[PDB]
Amino acid sequence: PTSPSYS
Amino acid sequence: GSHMTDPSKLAVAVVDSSNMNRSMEAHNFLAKKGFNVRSYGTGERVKLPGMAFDKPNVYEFGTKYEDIYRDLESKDKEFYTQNGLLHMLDRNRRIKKCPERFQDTKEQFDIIVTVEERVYDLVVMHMESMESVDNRPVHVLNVDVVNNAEDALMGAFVITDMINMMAKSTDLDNDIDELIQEFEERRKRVILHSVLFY
Repeated sequence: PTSPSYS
Repeated sequence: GSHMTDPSKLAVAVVDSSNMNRSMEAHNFLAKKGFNVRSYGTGERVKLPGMAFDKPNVYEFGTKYEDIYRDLESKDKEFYTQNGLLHMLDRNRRIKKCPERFQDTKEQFDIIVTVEERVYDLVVMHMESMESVDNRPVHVLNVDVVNNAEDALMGAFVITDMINMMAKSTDLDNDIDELIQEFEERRKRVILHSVLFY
């Protein structure tokens, strides 16, 4: 998980 | 006074994975409402989204937000502007120098808020691995925050309402169980709670 999520 | 003031003088930490989005939004809000707050991530490394799902921008904890900012700017300034990362990194820079890992901090807290159960577990596991030598209670509380810019801000509001409530207690240790349940019933959110000791 990345911050933020990949969009 | 010139600023709002926490009458309980709680020492608060907010913790996520990369200490980038959710914890920093909460950090900023809590600090503006007058709380003594610090923030951390629990991941092995700082991870931001990239141009492809399998291509994240990964850095070590301790990398200045300013340097990560420069890094993404030179990569593709326009892309990292439109997706919001440069603004996020800019907001972070104004708060502190760099992302910090919770497992490496020596600071102690009265309340530690985590933003998802995976982080909650890492925080609790880390605390338990440490031999307590003061019997100073610390309350770990999990409040789920969805990991995007909009929900991070919403989470900051909710976490702040929670901390504000607990700050009004004149004996948190004996009040907190009941306050958590009241919050859960009124705000319709589950809070995970553990009491650990330094």
